[PDB]
Amino acid sequence: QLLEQSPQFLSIQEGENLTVYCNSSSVFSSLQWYRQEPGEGPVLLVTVVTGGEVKKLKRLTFQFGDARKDSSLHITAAQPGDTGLYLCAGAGSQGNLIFGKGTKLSVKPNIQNPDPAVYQLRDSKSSDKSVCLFTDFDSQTNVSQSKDSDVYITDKCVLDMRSMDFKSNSAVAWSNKSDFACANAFNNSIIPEDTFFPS
Amino acid sequence: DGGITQSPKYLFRKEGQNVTLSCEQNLNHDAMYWYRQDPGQGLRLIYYSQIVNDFQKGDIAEGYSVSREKKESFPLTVTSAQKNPTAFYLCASSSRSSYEQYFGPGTRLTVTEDLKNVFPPEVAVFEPSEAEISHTQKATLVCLATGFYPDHVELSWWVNGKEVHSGVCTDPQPLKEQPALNDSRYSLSSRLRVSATFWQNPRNHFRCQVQFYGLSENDEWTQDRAKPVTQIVSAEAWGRAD
Amino acid sequence: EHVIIQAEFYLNPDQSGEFMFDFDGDEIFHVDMAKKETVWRLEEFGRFASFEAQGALANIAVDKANLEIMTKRSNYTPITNVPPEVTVLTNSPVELREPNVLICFIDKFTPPVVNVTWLRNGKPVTTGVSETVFLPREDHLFRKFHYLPFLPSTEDVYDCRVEHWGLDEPLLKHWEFD
Amino acid sequence: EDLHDKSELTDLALANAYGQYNHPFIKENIKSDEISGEKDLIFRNQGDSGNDLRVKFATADLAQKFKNKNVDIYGASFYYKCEKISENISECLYGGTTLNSEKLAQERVIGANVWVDGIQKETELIRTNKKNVTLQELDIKIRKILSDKYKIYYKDSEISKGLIEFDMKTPRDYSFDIYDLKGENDYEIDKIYEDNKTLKSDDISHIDVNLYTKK
Amino acid sequence: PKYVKQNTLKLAT
Amino acid sequence: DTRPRFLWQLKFECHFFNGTERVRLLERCIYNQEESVRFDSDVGEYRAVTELGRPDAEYWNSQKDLLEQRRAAVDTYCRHNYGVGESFTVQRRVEPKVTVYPSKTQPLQHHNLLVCSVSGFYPGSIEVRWFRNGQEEKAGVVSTGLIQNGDWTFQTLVMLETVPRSGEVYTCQVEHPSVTSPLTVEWR
Ligand code: NA
Repeated sequence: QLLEQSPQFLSIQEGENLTVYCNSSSVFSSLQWYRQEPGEGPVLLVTVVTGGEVKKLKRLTFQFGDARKDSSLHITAAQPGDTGLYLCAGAGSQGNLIFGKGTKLSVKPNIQNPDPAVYQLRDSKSSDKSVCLFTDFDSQTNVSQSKDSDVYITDKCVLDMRSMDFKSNSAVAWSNKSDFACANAFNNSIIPEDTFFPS
Repeated sequence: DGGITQSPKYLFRKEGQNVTLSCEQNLNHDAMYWYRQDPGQGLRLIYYSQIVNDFQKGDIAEGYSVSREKKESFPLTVTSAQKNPTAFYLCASSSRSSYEQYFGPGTRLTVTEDLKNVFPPEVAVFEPSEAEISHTQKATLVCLATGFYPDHVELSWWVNGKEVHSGVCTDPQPLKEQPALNDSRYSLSSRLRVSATFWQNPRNHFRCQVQFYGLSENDEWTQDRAKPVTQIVSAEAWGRAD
Repeated sequence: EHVIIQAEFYLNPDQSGEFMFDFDGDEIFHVDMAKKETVWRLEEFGRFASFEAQGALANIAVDKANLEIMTKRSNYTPITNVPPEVTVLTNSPVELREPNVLICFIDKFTPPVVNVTWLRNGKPVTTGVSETVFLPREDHLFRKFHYLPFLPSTEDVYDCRVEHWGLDEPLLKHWEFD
Repeated sequence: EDLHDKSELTDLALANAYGQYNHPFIKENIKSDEISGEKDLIFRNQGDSGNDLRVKFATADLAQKFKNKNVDIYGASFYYKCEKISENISECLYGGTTLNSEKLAQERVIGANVWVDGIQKETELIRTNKKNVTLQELDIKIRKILSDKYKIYYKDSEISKGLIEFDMKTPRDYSFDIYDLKGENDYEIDKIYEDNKTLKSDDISHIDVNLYTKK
Repeated sequence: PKYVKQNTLKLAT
Repeated sequence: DTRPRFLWQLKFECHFFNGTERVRLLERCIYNQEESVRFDSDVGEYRAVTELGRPDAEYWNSQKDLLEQRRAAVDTYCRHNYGVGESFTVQRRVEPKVTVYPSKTQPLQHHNLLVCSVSGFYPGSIEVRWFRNGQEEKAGVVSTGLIQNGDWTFQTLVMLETVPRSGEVYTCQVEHPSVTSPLTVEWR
């Protein structure tokens, strides 16, 4: 009994509708969807048990194929909190759950007032170290990894200053190469042409 | 208010060692399950047990063993015959009154080639730039945890002695420092962002705190450096006006 | 108005049991334990109906185990034997040289063990003989039929000899041509 | 027509039968003043999770009989080829309908004898508090027990043929061949119940089940 | 058709 | 052979009143001829009849699905079996052969004891009647009562005290369900 989930990965902007799929050549008697946060236990979303069954849980719509061979999960007006791994599981009327490989869903937040910039930050310690902080870009911007062993670049991360109705992206780059400067740190990323570079 | 638990959260061992993963539940369920999760593989069933004293092989039982002496408990043993032990391991339980499998929180097992590879994180805090302050009226602190192995860390920010989640983003994935090395050391960054006004107050204290899970008080350490035990490493910064 | 009775027993230390259905006092069938088959009293019954012997075998096993339990529970009080009353009688009024059947009717006894012989003149005969299983009674004693087919004559006399533990002497009931 | 073998049925057919007899729709004291397709009755938002419910009959007189009555429903519910009535999800069902007022003073327990290859197995029990009960309801209840205990709708179980007989105190008796599924899909399988055939509860004597192996 | 038998029950122990 | 015996008897009795309109189930456990515990459908639960039956009654009454099964056995078991054997039991008809002959004993000369034997018949309900010259006699009538041969056939002998007279014809009449009008056998 083999379940295939489609697509493996999905990156999508907040506000969009999306569909993910779970397919088999075998018939299932019950089929399930779970959501998982990284390094945590999956949580059941829904179980469907009759062909053609549509279940609606707020923005999510689950459907069981008429011939019991597939299921879809549809999200209306995707939101960043929908980010996670979506696992399909199928039983059969007798003997146990088999899981798919999962669709990894990433929903990117709308960024209201982008102000892309790259800043330099100095070590608290008297030490001579520094990081470069690429920040305040909108979610249309992607950060690439380093193409150099002694330069470290982290992916983008959204922080939420809840009090200030303010969200922002950022990515950190660092090195101890004398070669390395904040001007050049994110050269392998496609960044906005108006990115602010202080002094 | 019953649930499932697993322990410990992080497990680290030298190759050739059998290891126990613990799973308890007090949901009063009869059925219990162990899965392994690997990047891009989903969950694969290792062993299950429909009722106390009974257990039965799953899809991938090779290298694994379970006992089920009590209803509440379902120890998994990962044997030295298991060829690829490193994984995320999940326990689950269910009743016949629902289809639902309830999952425990998972346990991360890393198996090392040998213990010389083990290092706690060095941790440093980098202070906001005066350009970000004038340009945005905000102030981002960056914490860097570097040179750690295994990847078994929990970082948190503490503002004036209280943990904060607002204004915080921590990489969900660490970076490999030396990728062409199987027991590569790791790095992880985190950001904490506050208003410039809040950063400019010299009464405000900021701390990046990294809980590391390393060697136990039983493992043998001989080498020159201090033994890389389970420890908290930190760095701090104070606001300034300047 | 009618009565169907499913009647079973187990006896120790003899280790014999029986299972039978009774309609108004006649046997519909019993199960032969040794051969694990259903035996219909009359042959016609068995194309009209059926019964899987296994079901009786399972019952007899529980009866066995229960008897052991009860025996012990009663501080091993044994049965009091009750001697049978015998009456011999014939299928139909005797007509000289026209095949008839002798009936030995063994009544009102317990436990259900009984040694029965037909004596023609004085010698034992076991040719064409047949019998029934231990049939039930409302008082919980037993009934049993024995059958000797023959040909009526003056040249012969008959004795149904019946032995039972509640009888200090083997019982003899005679039948001579009338 | 002799008992149909399980082996004749598509995997889908078995899964659909499993699904129908394990997840019936059961609701008490609801009412519809709405006929559709002249034969069907509509209960808006009254199905599972607020779905609309379409209860389908063989005849218009059957629907008119329960139209605007306080009814009880007990039947096998499907989605595929359930005709929509609104833009809400619609859930379908044949018959299974009786009057909510018509209840017994005390619960009626009906026994079921069971044999497998002629071998007598444990006696089973079902219940109803309905003075008049659909034949659908009791078939569902028996096949549920049979599904649980005997795995009658699992492809790989040893059960390969099966028959359910309802033995009435009155002259007419009813019978079901458990593998004589009228087709592969729920809407075909479940149509057998459209006549809404209903039994007086006091007149039911008992049920007989005969299952057969490959042996 | 079949004769049904009533099951004998295990006595209290 | 001298060993003490120990006996366990079990009875499940289905009592029918008016076809199958009213059924009664009596289930009885009997140790050494002594009934100890029973289930009676008119009661609906087990009841000890002696103190030896007590542990069984209360263990058995504690199981709700046991009780439930028992209380529906009136249908699943009794009516069921009634129906199964209806053709060859309830509706069994065997016609008696009737014969009249002088008895082969009797006190004490200048008198005659006559014998009417009805044999090989099923079922046991039967009216036997004697006549002297077409007029029935009820005085000096003596009967064996029904005799069950086993084998699903009955027999009975009815005797009549006669002080015999010239010209007389005696008649034995038998009324029975296997015959649509009476059987008569004539003697002189
Ligand atoms: Na359903």
